[PDB]
Amino acid sequence: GMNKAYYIGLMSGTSMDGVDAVLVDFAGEQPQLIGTHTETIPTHLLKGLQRLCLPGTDEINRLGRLDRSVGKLFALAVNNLLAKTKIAKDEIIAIGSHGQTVRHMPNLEVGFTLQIGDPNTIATETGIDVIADFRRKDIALGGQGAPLVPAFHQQTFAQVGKKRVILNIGGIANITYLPGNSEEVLGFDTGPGNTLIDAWVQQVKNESYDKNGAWAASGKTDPQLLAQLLSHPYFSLAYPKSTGRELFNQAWLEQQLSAFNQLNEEDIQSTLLDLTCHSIAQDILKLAQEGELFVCGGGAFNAELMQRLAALLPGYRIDTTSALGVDPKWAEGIAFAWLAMRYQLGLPANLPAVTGASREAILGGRFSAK
Ligand SMILES: [Cl-]
Ligand SMILES: [Cl-]
Ligand SMILES: [Cl-]
Repeated sequence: GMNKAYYIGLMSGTSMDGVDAVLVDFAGEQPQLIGTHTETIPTHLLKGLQRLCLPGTDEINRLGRLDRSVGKLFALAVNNLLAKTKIAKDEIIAIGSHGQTVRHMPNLEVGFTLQIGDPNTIATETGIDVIADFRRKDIALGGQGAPLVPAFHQQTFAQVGKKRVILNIGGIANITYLPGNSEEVLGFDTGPGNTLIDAWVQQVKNESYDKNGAWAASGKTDPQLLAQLLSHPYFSLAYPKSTGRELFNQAWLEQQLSAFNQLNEEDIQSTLLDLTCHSIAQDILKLAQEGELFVCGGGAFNAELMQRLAALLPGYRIDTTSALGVDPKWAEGIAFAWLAMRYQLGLPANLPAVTGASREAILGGRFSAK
């Protein structure tokens, strides 16, 4: 557009909430969010994606097929975003697509990360160039491949004179530390965000999530369970660190609970919420005892989580990223649009102090719509 610099960002989280699609203008000083869209993952594709953890079921062939399917769903998400915003595909510079994570294993001897959602398919079915596959360059340089939001967070949320934490509560929670001086930006996965509280409410209540943490609020934390969960070696690891689904998952949880079979389900729920809150708070208080905390992702909307976090961080002012003018629901999609913009402009996006990569590098691959 006319002094517009339109990018699309596409993110499909590990929690299966859908493909989030954002149309962002980066021509100005702050990102301007133009339009948003969530594309529902159809249940046949949801089941396929779940099967990728079922051994002896032709998982590689299934991966290749679903990579195509996810690509088609990401393109549909783009096209539905264009139908609601009514901006021509030709006005879009590039799509920044995270894809959908299937494996994240940065700490194997030979480290790797695996996102599907074929960027050739997205480019073909949208008519817009695609920048995708952002994590693998960071891994190639010895990094965790994650989090990648911190450089975006520094540019968008940092305030000279203020120590800020940006906390994204997805399946896994990650913090960005923005010290508010010459000092380096930090960031890492603290541990579980919503992944375990979601798994437990799905198991017991067959709801997809615990709305506003109200079920957690009805229960009482078991201190023995909490202490045991918090003793996982992951929480004692130094940053840079990230984790996917290999540590905090249903199988792990079920084995953790195999002495607490007679606990009330709502007490387990409360305890799992506290695992998230306490692991996050502990990490934040190691960076600074006082500051400003800005929350984004699904957990920003959980009022029980937010007040528990408030009680744990009395020296913090606590808000969602809304206070900094960025919708908590859309923050992560915007970051991926920003990642495409960085590529477009030939600029690096990872940070060595964040991921452990040996240097800042240009992230992603470009797939032509032509
Ligand atoms: Cl399938
Ligand atoms: Cl086709
Ligand atoms: Cl990230």
